[PDB]
Amino acid sequence: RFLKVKNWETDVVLTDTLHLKSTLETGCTEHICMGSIMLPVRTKDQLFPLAKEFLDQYYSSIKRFGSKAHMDRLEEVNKEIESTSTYQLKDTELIYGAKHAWRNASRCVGRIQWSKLQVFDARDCTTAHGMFNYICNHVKYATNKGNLRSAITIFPQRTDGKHDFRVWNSQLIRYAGYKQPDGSTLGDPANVQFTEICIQQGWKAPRGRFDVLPLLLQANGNDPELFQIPPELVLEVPIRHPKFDWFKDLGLKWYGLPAVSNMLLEIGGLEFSACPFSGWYMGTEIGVRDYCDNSRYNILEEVAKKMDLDMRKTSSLWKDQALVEINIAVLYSFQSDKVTIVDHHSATESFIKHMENEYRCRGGCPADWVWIVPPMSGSITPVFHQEMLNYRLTPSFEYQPDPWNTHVWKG
Amino acid sequence: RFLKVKNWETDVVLTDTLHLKSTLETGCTEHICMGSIMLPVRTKDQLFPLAKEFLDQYYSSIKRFGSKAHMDRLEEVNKEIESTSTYQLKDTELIYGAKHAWRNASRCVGRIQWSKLQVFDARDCTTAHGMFNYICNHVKYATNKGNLRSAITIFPQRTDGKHDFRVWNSQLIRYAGYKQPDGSTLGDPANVQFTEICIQQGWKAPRGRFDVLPLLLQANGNDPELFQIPPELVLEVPIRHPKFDWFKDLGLKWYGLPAVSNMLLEIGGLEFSACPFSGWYMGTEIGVRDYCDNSRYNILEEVAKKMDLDMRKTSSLWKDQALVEINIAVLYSFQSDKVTIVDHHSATESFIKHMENEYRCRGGCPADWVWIVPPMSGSITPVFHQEMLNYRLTPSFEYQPDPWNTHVW
Ligand code: HEM
Ligand code: HEM
Ligand SMILES: Cc1cc(N)nc2cc(-c3cccc(CN)c3)ccc12
Ligand SMILES: Cc1cc(N)nc2cc(-c3cccc(CN)c3)ccc12
Ligand SMILES: C[C@H](O)[C@H](O)[C@H]1CNc2nc(N)[nH]c(=O)c2N1
Ligand SMILES: C[C@H](O)[C@H](O)[C@H]1CNc2nc(N)[nH]c(=O)c2N1
Ligand SMILES: [Zn+2]
Repeated sequence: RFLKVKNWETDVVLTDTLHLKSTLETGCTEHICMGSIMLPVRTKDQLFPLAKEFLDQYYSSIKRFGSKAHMDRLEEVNKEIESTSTYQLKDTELIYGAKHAWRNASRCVGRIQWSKLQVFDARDCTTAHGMFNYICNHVKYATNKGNLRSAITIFPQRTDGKHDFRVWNSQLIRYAGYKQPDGSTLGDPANVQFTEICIQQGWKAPRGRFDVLPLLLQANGNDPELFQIPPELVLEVPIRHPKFDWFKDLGLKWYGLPAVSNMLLEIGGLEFSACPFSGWYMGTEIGVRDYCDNSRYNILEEVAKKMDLDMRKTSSLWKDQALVEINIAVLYSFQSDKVTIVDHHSATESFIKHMENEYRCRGGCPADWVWIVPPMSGSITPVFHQEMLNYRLTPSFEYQPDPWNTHVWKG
Repeated sequence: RFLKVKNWETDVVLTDTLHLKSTLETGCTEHICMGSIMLPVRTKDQLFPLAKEFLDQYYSSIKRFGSKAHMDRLEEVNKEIESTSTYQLKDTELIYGAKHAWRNASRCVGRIQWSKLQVFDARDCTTAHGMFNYICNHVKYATNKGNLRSAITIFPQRTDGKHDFRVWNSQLIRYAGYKQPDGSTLGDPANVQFTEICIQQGWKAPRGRFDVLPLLLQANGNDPELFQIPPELVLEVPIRHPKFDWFKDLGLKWYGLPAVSNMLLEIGGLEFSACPFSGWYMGTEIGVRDYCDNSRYNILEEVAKKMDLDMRKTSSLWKDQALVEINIAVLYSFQSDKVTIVDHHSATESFIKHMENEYRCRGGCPADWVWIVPPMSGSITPVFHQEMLNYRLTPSFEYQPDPWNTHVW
């Protein structure tokens, strides 16, 4: 069965046959759309079908479907599952898996780059210290002195769920958030809960507005451990504005490497609960959400005041004005420092091309409009007028609960 | 299955039970979300359950559920259907139905005003001339000298689909769009085809940029007829900037009255194919969309030019910067001329409050995040961080094929 999408700006129509390869669920029914809901111990019984399905895909990609290489591998994985109740991925399989997880990530506007992922196999890792080492090397390789490279580091898969590897940080690099007694927050309000855990685990907090958080790392289901990323490895960019000289004086800076570390990579039924991945920022991620969200740094007012804007009535659109300037600054700062960044116009344009290419050579592209459209200036980017189909494919990146809610403490 | 929705900016959690009443379908499945798809004659037997459902909710709303009055009406409507193969709404049911179609319009951010709708019963209308009269009265009432008032005018219901009443215009008031020989487009590009149908029907185009289109009204499924709205009933706002003097020299204005006229209102199974309805603009509808969309006025570049912005790279965000100025101007102009308008911050804030109210007194509120989020400055408006459930309630407004595709000419 065919399914069609239309770009209402360009009248381009595309046909999705790939959605038929969709196994998982969306959360939607024929009577309800959960399209804007943020978030809507595995046995051998259901594992070999998930395995066979991955392997069939894999050997399809390398044009070896039904080959003896394919059949032997199936057999090999089978016997390993019925015997060991799990199985191991070959290096080739793991690399394929990681890339396609990204390719399948329907909420990711940056997926034009998916084929060029640097996959670091950390499956031999056994301790937090070993995790720390793998992560430093990720950060150094990915950062590349400001010339960012996509990378992911994959730690051992979950086994009985009692011996999980986890990076407790939501991102490898993020700034601390401190709740002051007076209710105000110093630092990043997003990170207050995690900051408190760190401090409790014995982190000595400098208590500044831009303190890089320590890595909190859990190996083999053991209590997590604190590590300080070496500062020379953390590339940061002071934020200034090209026309507004007082902007530097707001004292803002941001780190260069977006590296997400709390999601779960699923490949052929295997769950990799620690799998930090990194790319480079779209400017609005910092300038709109990080700085201007009401529940974050919320410097909109500060910027608006220094712009001497009419902050009395909202109909002056002073919020809108300040927001644009702040995003102008983020881009400007990053570009001046030769630190890789992409603006939301370039990135949405790229994604549209990616998406078309994907419909043509893959039969579709899962995409979550709610998430793909930029958090500012939506309709003047080309994805706003673009119809999209959302559906779940595997391999995939999944959400998982914060470890401090599920972890059994050793002591 | 008594679903929850979280606001991630406030942690407010609302419990939706209203969705379980939903009748129609979303277009989604467990395997695919179609939440970003623009667009996913009844028998004797289809019609009566539809009627009963409507009447049940009507008599529940007036706290006379299961009453003599209720049962009588149910009986009365039932009999009228069995014999006449349709039925007629009581005035009181007509008003309720209309008000609730707007209430249930999941894509509408302006629904906090839903119960203050002025309903105009035009079910006695028989001709296009009559339609023109009803529509002129609607426009004059709704406009109210700049102090806009919500209204709907309801023309006779469908019968056998051969005698449909239809307003061929998408909106009562819209600027013409002309295809220049050199290639591009003069006026309003969205209105290019309709502008031609009008000419192709005998309209004499002034071929200016802001030519108010004529009405093309169709009564009882006859050939449609051209009528010109008296210019004095069409309130327009000249667009100037509070800061930039050169702005007025762009020569821009917009009309005050948004009045959508191509949708179908469904109540208790009956189909009102002609039901123009109107309120007042959210600023972005004009400034973000009507002015700056590529397939529209696309004046962005021109504005940015006069602003002397670096239009060389996208990363200067000149489009964004200009976009914001244009929208400051629209609001400034409308407010200056005392023509009702709401900014996208105010309206979204109102909608959250409306959501609050609906979960509290109704148990929920169907909403389409994709359309409720304003086309600019999304995440700094409160609806962005607001989870919303989308489902189809009735009575409702629905899309319908453009008449020229259908009409037996
Ligand atoms: C290299 C340039 C990249 C850019 C510019 C980019 C951009 C983005 C943006 C803007 C979002 C929306 C998140 C938000 O706004 O809060 C997103 C989501 C996401 N990205 Fe990408 N990304 C890039 C690379 C990657 C890589 C390398 C991976 C993994 C290998 C990845 C995986 C994901 C996933 C899984 C999500 C959504 C998570 C979910 O489903 O909730 N991205 N990306
Ligand atoms: C009074 C002030 C009102 C405001 C500010 C308002 C605002 C809006 C906006 C911004 C949209 C998005 C459409 C677009 O962006 O092109 C919309 C859609 C819509 N409006 Fe409202 N509106 C108002 C009154 C009304 C009234 C009086 C009705 C009918 C009685 C109505 C019915 C609808 C419907 C049915 C849709 C979407 C149709 C669909 O579901 O596809 N609105 N409105
Ligand atoms: C790799 C990469 C690059 C980039 N530029 N942005 C990203 C954003 C996410 C993300 C996913 C879900 C929720 C959130 C909320 N902070 C962020 C994941 C990976 C990303
Ligand atoms: C009454 C009212 C006031 C207002 N301010 N905006 C409105 C927008 C629509 C609308 C609905 C679907 C599609 C489109 C695209 N032309 C527009 C309908 C009624 C409206
Ligand atoms: C493709 C997409 O669904 C389409 O452009 C929609 C998206 N959201 C919208 N939202 C509003 N308010 N108005 C619109 O016309 C649209 N267009
Ligand atoms: C409630 C809503 O689903 C939530 O705020 C989503 C909406 N769309 C988003 N889109 C992006 N890119 N990033 C986000 O964090 C969100 N948040
Ligand atoms: Zn859906």
